[PDB]
Amino acid sequence: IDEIKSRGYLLVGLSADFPPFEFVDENGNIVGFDVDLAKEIARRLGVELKIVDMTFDGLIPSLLTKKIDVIISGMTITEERKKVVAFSDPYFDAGQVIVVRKDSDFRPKTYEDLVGKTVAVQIGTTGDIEVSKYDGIKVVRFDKFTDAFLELKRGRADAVVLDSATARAFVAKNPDLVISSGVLSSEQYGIAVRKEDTDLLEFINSVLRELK
Ligand SMILES: NC(=[NH2+])NCCC[C@H](N)C(=O)O
Repeated sequence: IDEIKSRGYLLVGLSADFPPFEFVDENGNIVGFDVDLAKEIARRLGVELKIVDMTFDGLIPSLLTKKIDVIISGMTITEERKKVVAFSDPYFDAGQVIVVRKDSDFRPKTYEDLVGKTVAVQIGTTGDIEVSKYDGIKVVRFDKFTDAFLELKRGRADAVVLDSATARAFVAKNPDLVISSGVLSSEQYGIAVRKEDTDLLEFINSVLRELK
């Protein structure tokens, strides 16, 4: 709080490849739900918003080393992450789905249908964590969902595992892709802050409570 207020700018870490929460528009702005949340936290602090964009798997370590104040980046509240960092009250529900090529005959519905397929994930996500739990799935890991889909679209992967909302976002803009599966997990995004910064966390929950 008072390091942020001193410096006049709240540093947000995210990965701008995840509509409709964080993505790059036609003008090269990071826009969408998570950015608006950030704007409304910064606005309430009287500081300005500095968006730091980086790969997803860079967020926790960035935050643990003070390069950022918060992670607002469609980040699922996991017990495993809850061990190193602290989370806000939940701000959105989502779950893993499987996106395939609408061409293909292949319509997986469960993770077991992906066994002996090549599956594209974003390193360090809950999709990555979860497909990695089934043997036989040949998991190929990408820094960016952009390149995970590119590769599906080429033919070099049989599917992409990611959150429901973003899947819908990516599918709306690639009519050669379809979501084959229903929702395969039950996740809730939170806003990640260091465990010491409890007066920041409480502020975020006050703002979060005030928006809803
Ligand atoms: N680039 C992103 N914003 N990815 C969101 C990650 C998806 C999921 N909520 C997770 O925490 O692993």
